Amino acid sequence: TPDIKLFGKWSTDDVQINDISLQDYIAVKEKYAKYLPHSAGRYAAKRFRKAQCPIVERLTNSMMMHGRNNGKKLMTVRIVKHAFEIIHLLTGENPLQVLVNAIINSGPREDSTRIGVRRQAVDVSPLRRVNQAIWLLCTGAREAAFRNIKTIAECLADELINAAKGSSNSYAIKKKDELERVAKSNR
Amino acid sequence: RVQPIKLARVTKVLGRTGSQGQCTQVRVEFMDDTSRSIIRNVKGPVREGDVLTLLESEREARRL
Amino acid sequence: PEKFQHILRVLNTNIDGRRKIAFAITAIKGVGRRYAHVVLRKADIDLTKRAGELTEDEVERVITIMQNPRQYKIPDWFLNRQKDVKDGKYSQVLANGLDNKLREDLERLKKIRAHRGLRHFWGLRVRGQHTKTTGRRGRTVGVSK
Amino acid sequence: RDKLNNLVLFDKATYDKLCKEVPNYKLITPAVVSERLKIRGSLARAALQELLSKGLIKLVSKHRAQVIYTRNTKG
RNA sequence: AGCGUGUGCCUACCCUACGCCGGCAGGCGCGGGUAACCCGUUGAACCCCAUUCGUGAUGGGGAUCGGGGAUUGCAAUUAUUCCCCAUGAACGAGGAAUUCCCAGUAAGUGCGGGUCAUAAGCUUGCGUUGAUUAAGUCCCUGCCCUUUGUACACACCGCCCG
RNA sequence: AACGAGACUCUGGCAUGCUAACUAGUUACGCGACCCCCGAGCGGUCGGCGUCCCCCAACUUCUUAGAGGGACAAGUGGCGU
Repeated sequence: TPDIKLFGKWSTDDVQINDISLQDYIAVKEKYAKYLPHSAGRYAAKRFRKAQCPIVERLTNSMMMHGRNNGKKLMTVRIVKHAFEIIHLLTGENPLQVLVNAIINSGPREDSTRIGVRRQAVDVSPLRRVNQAIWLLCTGAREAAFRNIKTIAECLADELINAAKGSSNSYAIKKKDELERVAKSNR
Repeated sequence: RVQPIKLARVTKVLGRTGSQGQCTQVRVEFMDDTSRSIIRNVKGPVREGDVLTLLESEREARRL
Repeated sequence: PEKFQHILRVLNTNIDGRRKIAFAITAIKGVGRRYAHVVLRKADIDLTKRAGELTEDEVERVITIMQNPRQYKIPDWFLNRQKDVKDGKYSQVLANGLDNKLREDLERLKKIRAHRGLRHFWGLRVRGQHTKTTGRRGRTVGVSK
Repeated sequence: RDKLNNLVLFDKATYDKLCKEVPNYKLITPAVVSERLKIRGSLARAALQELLSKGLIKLVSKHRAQVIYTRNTKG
């Protein structure tokens, strides 16, 4: 009985992580299943402690950002809640699979460091791949809503659905495919 | 013309490099033939036993 | 719908018949958000309808209430002309009448050459403000000789 | 620089389309109705409440900032 | 919520419950407090739930300016401060440059103290909501120690040649 | 051998252990009073709600603030002329 927790409405057991480099850094299932994407936990206190935070709470933290929105976490939990309800109507699929596949597609795997207009290509670590993916798809949702009748709950659903299939209509896929093109010229 | 993706496992961290200390320098051991090893430079935070994705296996780099 | 007329002319000014009735009539000078709500409340009009949905006798009921507030029991403390200096009356002044009422006030101050009338004439700030660093509308001047 | 020109009341060419399009959409919301029919958000809010009392659509969720509706329990 | 203040010792003023009159600012009456005792269970703001608007310089923004009413004071015009109806600017995330910051922190949000007859867009304290990124380097600007060179000691913002 | 550093002083986080409170509270009842029947069951002994009110009841968990306690790189595994 208490070993299965449905996050209000959505099951975790049927979720799959299909890139073996990220299985250690995308926290889902087992001890990482909770009822709500809100805790008061001290995740900032040591270097790798960040990797133990549930991925739906990391999306919720990164969304309360742009100046006029600092500290407003209760508003930001309902944006994620209403985005997952729209994703289930459009796809028919589990919303946690759509989020996991959007993160696996959006993180860049080569990039070029700066040395003097002059750059050199380098590898990207799995913790920086998951950090980059969240920031890109939050930015994509935030830029589209700024002068449209579309709510941010509808724009965050559109951005996650397009990223989970790699369509290049999303902001995150265009920016990933720009970073890897520039680095390929700096070998 | 084209070449495939390779996966490799971190076996040691060697130090930090670049003008501002920005890149870690690291030793990696491949996922197919476990007898092979090379050295690489990595942009983010890295820990022993991480798995990297390499877009080319044949390039190798020393101190930038 | 009825495909009824969606632009209308009320007091020598044009109203868009497309906004909510309480925000359409504020296109008249002398009629703000606060006064427009109270006029429609005395006129017995439902605030939910668009301004093109009023009948011909409903607009004449609103116009005849705007021009005579004190006979429909709109209070004295609501009005934009109080004890008018030359004849002692209380009223609301609207449209091109508000332009002339300000035009008479600035000339009345200038004719006796009081300090207000001179500041309005020289084009300077009339109320208590400083003038060293704000309100600049000329051109940058160079130090060279 | 550009302008939209959204309608404040229906006409039969768009009102018959409102009643014909009901089965096509998995997600029904005031904003998607607004941009697709060229309708203001306050007319889109009013039109979706009529279809609910006619029994033609299902309410999925309601909150101050977001309503959600869907197709009538098949497809 | 938390930190505080309160009848001024020459010097003449304090913090306020409750009832009544007024749309409001405000007015009259009558009680408590020299304070873990009275204002006071200090019913704070953002936040939370429901409604209306619909991508329009718009119900965003509120500068500028007309008319009327209270309160301080010996005196308010070059508008002390406060209240009401009206008027409705620039501004659609900012060129070359450049500041501060590593956890209950940054940022958001309101409340006390000082100055005070009248009065914070300042400053000095308090609580409340609460992240992203780092766990490193000497590249840029600087500091400490040692070896080294010098025509400097007014000490490189030095000295000096045709 | 001397000063600076550090120690030192104030402050934050822990004590159901101590001292003890009508200018601070809790629990409980001799009980007393208003309201509801929603409750095994009645309009009740018994239930629910209280900054409604006495105690010449018991007490110190929550508030105040005095004395002491506690943390040392002390324990276990690596690395170090």
